[PDB]
Amino acid sequence: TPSHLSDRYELGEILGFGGMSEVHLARDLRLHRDVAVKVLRADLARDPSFYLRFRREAQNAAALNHPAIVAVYDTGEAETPAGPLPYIVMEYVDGVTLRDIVHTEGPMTPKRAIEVIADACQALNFSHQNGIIHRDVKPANIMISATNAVKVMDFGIARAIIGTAQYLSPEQARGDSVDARSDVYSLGCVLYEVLTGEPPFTGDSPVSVAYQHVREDPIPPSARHEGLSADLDAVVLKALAKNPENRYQTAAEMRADLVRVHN
Ligand SMILES: CCn1c(-c2nonc2N)nc2c(C#CC(C)(C)O)ncc(OC[C@H]3CCCNC3)c21
Ligand SMILES: [Mg+2]
Repeated sequence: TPSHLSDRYELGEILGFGGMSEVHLARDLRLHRDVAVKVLRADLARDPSFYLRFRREAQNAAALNHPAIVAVYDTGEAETPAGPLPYIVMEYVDGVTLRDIVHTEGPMTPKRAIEVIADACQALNFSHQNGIIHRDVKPANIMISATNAVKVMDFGIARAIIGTAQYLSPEQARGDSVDARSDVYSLGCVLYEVLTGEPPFTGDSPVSVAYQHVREDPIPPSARHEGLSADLDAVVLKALAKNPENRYQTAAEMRADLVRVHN
């Protein structure tokens, strides 16, 4: 992790990190603008099993051009003493995730949660229309900028044409085929959690959470948290239907129903 990548992007403070990658705030010295740079860890940057996933993340994200989807600007490899260092240059979102918001400020107001999630539906529907399934819809992958613009990010496991158990769908868990309606389900879990302050199913173990996704129906949000209408309950519970046929068939359908509740 040198000071500059290709004598172009001067890395700044770290914004976040996971098991395989990290994300820095950086400065594009040619264009004189702030960008975010996602870097593949050198600790295990040799394994082509990762190298392909990282390159494929950059391509899937770059295939999408949408205001609610973090934009990819560039990509390459930085020459380092340890070897080649892959990196993705992308739009910098000066904001916080829904995970941070719920953890520090508790559930959102119904009016706001509907607007944020309705914007996320648009991003996902656009992705689905272009043949890319996110697979990792969760509160940590949706951002709200200082502009209050919603930004979906982290395509790291997106499929063209696993995630956290509390947000997996009955089909995404257990390896079955996943389609747009699987992202809808995950988005329903996100909506459930920004409204009530907790996801629909918690458990001491992953198999405990997975089992509930398949067999147990969710507690209606209005029962978990006050100030929640019965019309919002229906939207959330339809997104959390067990059978894909009963869910919203597209993220756009889910958004249309959220607008009805708002208005
Ligand atoms: C660190 C936050 N963060 C950001 C940005 N933060 O400000 N501007 C950003 N852009 N982008 C990502 C991506 C990505 C991607 C593409 C679109 C190229 O696929 N993946 C992951 C990120 O955090 C990881 C989260 C995950 C959970 C805990 N650590 C923080 C990102
Ligand atoms: Mg993430």
